[PDB]
Amino acid sequence: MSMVYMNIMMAFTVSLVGLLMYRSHLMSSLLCLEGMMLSLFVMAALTILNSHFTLASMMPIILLVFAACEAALGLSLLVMVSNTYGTDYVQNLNLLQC
Amino acid sequence: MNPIIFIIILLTIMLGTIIVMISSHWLLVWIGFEMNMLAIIPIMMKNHNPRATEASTKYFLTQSTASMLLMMAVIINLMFSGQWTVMKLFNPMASMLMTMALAMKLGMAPFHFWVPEVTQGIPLSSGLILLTWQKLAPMSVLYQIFPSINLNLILTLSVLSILIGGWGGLNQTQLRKIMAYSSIAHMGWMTAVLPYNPTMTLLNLIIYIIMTSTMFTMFMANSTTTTLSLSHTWNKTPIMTVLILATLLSMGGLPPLSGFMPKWMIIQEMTKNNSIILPTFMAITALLNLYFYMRLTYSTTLTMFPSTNNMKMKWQFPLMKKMTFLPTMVVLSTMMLPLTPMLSVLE
Amino acid sequence: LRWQEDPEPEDENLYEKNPDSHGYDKDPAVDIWNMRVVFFFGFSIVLVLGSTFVAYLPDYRMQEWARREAERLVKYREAHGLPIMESNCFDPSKIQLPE
Amino acid sequence: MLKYIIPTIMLMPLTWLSKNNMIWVNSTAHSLLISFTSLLLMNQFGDNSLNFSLLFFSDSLSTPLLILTMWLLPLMLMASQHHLSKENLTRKKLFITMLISLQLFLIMTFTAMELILFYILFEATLVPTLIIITRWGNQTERLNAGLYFLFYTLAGSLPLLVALIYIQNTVGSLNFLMLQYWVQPVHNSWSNVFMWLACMMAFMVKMPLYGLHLWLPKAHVEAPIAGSMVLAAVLLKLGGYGMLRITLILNPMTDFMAYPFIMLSLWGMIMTSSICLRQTDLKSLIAYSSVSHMALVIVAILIQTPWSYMGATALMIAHGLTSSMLFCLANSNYERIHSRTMILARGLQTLLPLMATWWLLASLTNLALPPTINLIGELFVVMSTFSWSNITIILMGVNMVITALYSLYMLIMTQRGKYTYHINNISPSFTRENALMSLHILPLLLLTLNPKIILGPLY
Amino acid sequence: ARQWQPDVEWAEQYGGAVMYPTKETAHWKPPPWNDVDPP
Amino acid sequence: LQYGPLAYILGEKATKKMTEKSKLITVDGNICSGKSKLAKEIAEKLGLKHFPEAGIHYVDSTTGDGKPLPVQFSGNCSLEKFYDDPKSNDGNSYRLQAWLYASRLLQYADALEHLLSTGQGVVLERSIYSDFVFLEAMYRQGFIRKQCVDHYNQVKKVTICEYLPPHVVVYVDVPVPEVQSRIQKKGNPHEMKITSAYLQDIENAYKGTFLPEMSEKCEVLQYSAWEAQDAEKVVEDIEYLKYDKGPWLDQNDRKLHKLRMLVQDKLEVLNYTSIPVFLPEVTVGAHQSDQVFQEFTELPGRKYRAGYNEDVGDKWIWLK
Ligand SMILES: CCCCCCCCCCCCCCCCCC(=O)OC[C@H](COP(=O)([O-])OCC(O)COP(=O)([O-])OC[C@@H](COC(=O)CCCCCCCCCCCCCCCCC)OC(=O)CCCCCCCCCCCCCCCCC)OC(=O)CCCCCCCCCCCCCCCCC
Ligand SMILES: CCCCCCCCCCCC(=O)OC[C@H](COP(=O)(O)OCC[N+](C)(C)C)OC(=O)CCCCCCCCCCC
Ligand SMILES: Nc1nc2c(ncn2[C@H]2C[C@H](O)[C@@H](COP(=O)(O)OP(=O)(O)OP(=O)(O)O)O2)c(=O)[nH]1
Ligand SMILES: [Mg+2]
Ligand SMILES: [Zn+2]
Repeated sequence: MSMVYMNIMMAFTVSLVGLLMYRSHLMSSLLCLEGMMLSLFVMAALTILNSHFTLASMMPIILLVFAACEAALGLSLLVMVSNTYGTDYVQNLNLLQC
Repeated sequence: MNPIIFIIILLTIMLGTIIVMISSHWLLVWIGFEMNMLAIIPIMMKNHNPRATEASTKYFLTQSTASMLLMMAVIINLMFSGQWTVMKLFNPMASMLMTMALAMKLGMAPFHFWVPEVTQGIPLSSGLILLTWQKLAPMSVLYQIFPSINLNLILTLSVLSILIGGWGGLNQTQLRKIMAYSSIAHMGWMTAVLPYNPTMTLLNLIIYIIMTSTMFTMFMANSTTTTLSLSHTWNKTPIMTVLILATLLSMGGLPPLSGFMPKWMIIQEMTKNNSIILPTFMAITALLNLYFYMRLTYSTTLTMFPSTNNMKMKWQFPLMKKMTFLPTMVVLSTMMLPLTPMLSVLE
Repeated sequence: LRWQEDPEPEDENLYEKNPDSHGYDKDPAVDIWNMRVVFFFGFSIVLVLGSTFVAYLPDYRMQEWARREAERLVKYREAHGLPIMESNCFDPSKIQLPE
Repeated sequence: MLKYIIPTIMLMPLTWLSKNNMIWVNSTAHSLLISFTSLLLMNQFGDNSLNFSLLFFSDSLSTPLLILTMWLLPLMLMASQHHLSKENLTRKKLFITMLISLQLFLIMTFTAMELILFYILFEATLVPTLIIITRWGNQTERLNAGLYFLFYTLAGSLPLLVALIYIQNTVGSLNFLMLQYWVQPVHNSWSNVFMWLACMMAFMVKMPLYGLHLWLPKAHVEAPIAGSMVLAAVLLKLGGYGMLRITLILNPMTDFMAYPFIMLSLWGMIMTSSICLRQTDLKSLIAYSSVSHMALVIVAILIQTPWSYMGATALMIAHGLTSSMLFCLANSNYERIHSRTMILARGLQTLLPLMATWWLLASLTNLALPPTINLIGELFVVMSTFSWSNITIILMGVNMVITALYSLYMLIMTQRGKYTYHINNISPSFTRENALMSLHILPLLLLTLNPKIILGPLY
Repeated sequence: ARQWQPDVEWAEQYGGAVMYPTKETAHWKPPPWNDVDPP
Repeated sequence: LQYGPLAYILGEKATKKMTEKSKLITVDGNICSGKSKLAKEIAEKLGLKHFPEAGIHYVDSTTGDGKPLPVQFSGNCSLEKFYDDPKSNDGNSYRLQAWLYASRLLQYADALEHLLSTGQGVVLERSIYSDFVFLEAMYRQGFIRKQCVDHYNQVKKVTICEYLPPHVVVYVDVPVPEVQSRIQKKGNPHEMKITSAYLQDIENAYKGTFLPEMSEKCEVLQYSAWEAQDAEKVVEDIEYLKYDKGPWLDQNDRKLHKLRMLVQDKLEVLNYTSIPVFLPEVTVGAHQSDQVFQEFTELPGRKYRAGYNEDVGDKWIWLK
């Protein structure tokens, strides 16, 4: 591939592992989710710019617009979780076991 | 919720799924999924209670993670082939993430732990959308990229789904959880025949949607969500118990009902490819599904459970629920075996 | 008692209210007509006519014909010197044995 | 076979559109008429079977089982009138619907030319049978009996479906006429050993084979009277009929694969007869008696001789009439004392002199008294197995002794002796009950005069 | 006799959180009748 | 045009038909407190629809031809037998109270449907918010067991949460000794056995819990027996109420659309009044319930859906 791709590709892996291992806060994981889209944004832009894929120069912007809209929907749920149990801890969200 | 906003949100759930099915570009496929997840959360939060809030959160995190993996597969596929077309992927690593992203969205084992819990925390009408409509979009993509899916991966996810759906359903009394595990079990059949004959993936999907929609509709009519509450139906609407018996027997694959057709055709398309061990193991493990279906038939229609005194006040009012297409769905769920050769319309 | 429930009823003897009862039904009018259809279609038609029908079946399984045919071949093959029954079912002129 | 299928369907509109007090009369009369027309199937030729169309055909093996099937529905309707008296009108007409839909599947099962159409209708009989047991049985154990009856059959049926589809892909067809001319011998290989097991274990669970029979003493005991009659008169013969058909495409592997199943049947034939000597339940005693007779049919089918098949066909018809008769007898006592213990009501010959005459004739046929067709079928199987191995006369002679011991012990326990003092409600025998026994025994004895119509295709 | 139908003891076997009680599954109260929990 | 989402979009909002005189008023008090007269007079003065107190046979008054049905189709519970034998072993004590709550719950829905669909206020007697006073009275005298109280609260807490509380609560107060005197004067052979403690427990329930908890969300007017006779004074007070509290100030067209969709479908209202809690007082066996269901289906004009019974002179069945 190339030398830069290794770190971008390894940055996605770090964020994925970070998202799959919650500690206590729900806000912490949403950041790991928005880190993933940042790595995908940079990785796609590197590919498109280097190959002179002109019409694909708009794709990274579309990736950013939808990923931010999804992030907004994520924060709204976090707020409604905090207004119920007083904190954004994931251990509280355990009613559905039974 | 305002009625007009309810229609608008529903049409956006449909539009998201339609965009996936009419798109020749991976970006529009991804946009289709995003528009679909954005619109379905409000119908899960509509009852405004902690359980709904928890269910919507567990669904968002699962579907958000799945969409990120899918977009990672698309970019890897762009690097190694320089195109966006919705077809076979050109990198084995892209195929694995793509296959795993779709598995998470579908709810296949071992990416299954959210289906019982999300379906339990939302109303019956929201569960009907979740278990029937939300399965169309991922299956459309699998129909198109199956030539490059890793055989050992797709067949391994199929086998686990059949097992975990079977064992999970035995230990349930809540109706919403029983359908959730029933949904996991039937997914394994659809993806087991996919490498061999994708036409039978659609047939099993169509039949599953018809049968599943019939069950949820009958539960919604009597507002029943637990096994016991369903056992009072014989004393309120006797006809509805005979329809539940017939559909439950159909879902179990017992001939001569409709639910035997997909299990019949999938076993045919696998023995043609010299696959004998897998269809037998799949068919035998499906008896677990027939068991906890039969248990509901014993407490609903074949025995008369205890009733309560206040039930007598219900006899004086009719059913004002919509029960849309219930007469048509129930007949299609039971009396379609003589029309099996009609599956060619799906080719 | 754990619940409200009706006591178990008592079995009703059909002889108490109808000593002529045939046992089919409580209503005497139905009880007598039930007996005639059972006894007419059952015995008069199925067993009697069916027994006669089976008795006069037209040569069931061609058994009588085979005996009559066998007597013919015996007459022919016996008054010509030919063996009564050859040991080969098919003529060897058509069989091509390996090597 | 449309001339019989359509009339059977029309019984369903007849039951639901009839007067509320004439459901038992219209149903009984018209089903008897359907039975009378079934005699037209005896147009059997010596060389070619009777081929109606691309879906249905009849030969000498199908005809006796079809005529028996359509002769059993009227008898089931008579036997169900008593205990379905306080039942409400709608549920009574659902009960009759199950019986009719059961006869509809049976007649199409026994005449299906293609072997996958046989599978669908063969499996379709479970649904109506399961509903009768679990919805109209009396005891709390009918629910668990239904589960045992369901999952035992499907555990064997599902492998059978795979085997049949595999045969069509290889052979190219499943038409039974075609298989008679395109059948190829089965090579000895590990794959072919499991093809043999799949094709047979489905039918061994329904005969039933000794070892796989624990559902029979539960289904035949907890079912209503009509359930026991059809269960032990026709439904057991689906497996025997299935074996006689599918053994065409298993030669020569049946030479050595039959050994494990011949020893289970021959020794199981003595375990089941012995169990009858100590059963404390009159209805469960008759159930185990069915396993012993059907063990003879398994041996007869697996050795594949002209005499064995003629004996096997005769035994199946003889057992169906004799076993269904015994259940009716045990039911008449139950409808009076409402209990199944055999040692509860004794000396009944003093109070019901005629009903004890039916008991005597039923037991004589059960223990194969000549010249009954019970004896003709059993004798031919004994003759055939002697050629197979002369030592088998030892086992088939010991079972004869035990068979007469439990047949007459049941007769002596309930008919002879001294009557129970505190049981005082033994009312005389209704004409309905006496006619029910006369419709079982008279055809059974008449067949002795012209027994060639129940000897099957190899006569 | 009369056809047996389930009584309260039989029906309570299906009114628990799970069909097969174990050590872990003890204390699992059945969900609220209307999916609403206290605030 | 049956009310539904389509009609609401077409214009059938609730605020378009509700005014400042569209109020729900509940008159509460002890036994023989004259609330029947006071409530019936507030209705005519304000032009409100009056709902007679929901009894054992209220549901029958709304369905069918309107006449009461035999007592075997209403649980076999009798109010007369409660006074004579409050300690009966057949459970008629609590079985009566559980059925009464369902009738009150059924009526409180009819009250809201009339108000929300026509804009006309209604006056009720002992709504579901006050039915717990009798429960406390029975429990403290040993009439019903503690399990029955638990069952009552479980059903109440999943039903009462779906409805708005009354705008105005009018409480007629009578000292316990005087009430017991009026019972004797009336002369009911059965009601005369009401002991002093039973009437005192109701008073404590009203004073201790009902009124204090019912004033944080309603305009509560309290009157004595003497004052209650002046209707125009009570009606004058109801017309000068501020209405500055309660959850009615947070309602809009969207929120009231959902409520009307609920109180018009009566099987959804009565849904949780039959929860599968196997309690001997309110449980029925399979053989008994099946038999009663068949008889209920043989009554005139009740074998089919209202409008399709040929025996009550319905027509055009083959086109409806
Ligand atoms: C069998 C294998 C399949 C398994 C099926 C499993 C279900 C079996 C049901 C029986 C066992 C259930 C357990 C019994 C205990 C629970 C019963 C109970 O307590 O409540 C009684 C229950 C409650 O009624 P109720 O409120 O208490 O009082 C009734 C009133 O007095 C109202 O009374 P009404 O005076 O106003 O009239 C009543 C009305 C009844 O109202 C209806 O609901 C009619 C619905 C009919 C649609 C389904 C017909 C499909 C079968 C075709 C039948 C016609 C045959 C062709 C003859 C015409 C030739 C063109 O009857 C009629 O007017 C004419 C109907 C004639 C048909 C008889 C209906 C029963 C058929 C189902 C039995 C199985 C048939 C298998 C046939 C397959 C072999 C060919 O009674 C019923 O209404 C239930 C009967 C209707 C059930 C419909 C089930 C449809 C789904 C079955 C699909 C079959 C698939 C077969 C494979 C097809 C392959 C091509
Ligand atoms: C062709 C493939 C199959 C399609 C299946 C048929 C369609 C689905 C079923 C019918 C749905 C239905 O009618 O929804 C339920 C209700 C019907 O009003 P109701 O009060 O419930 O009944 C009324 C009739 N009655 C009581 C007499 C029986 O409709 C509605 O709320 C209609 C809302 C329309 C407003 C549109 C807003 C703008 C949307 C566009 C924004 C860009
Ligand atoms: N167990 C029980 N009895 C009740 C309940 N409400 C009323 N009752 C009884 C008490 C009375 O004996 C009878 C009617 O009570 P009322 O409240 O109507 O008082 P009364 O009729 O004597 O005069 P009034 O209506 O106030 O003018 O029914 C209740 O919620 N539970
Ligand atoms: Mg009063
Ligand atoms: Zn009896």
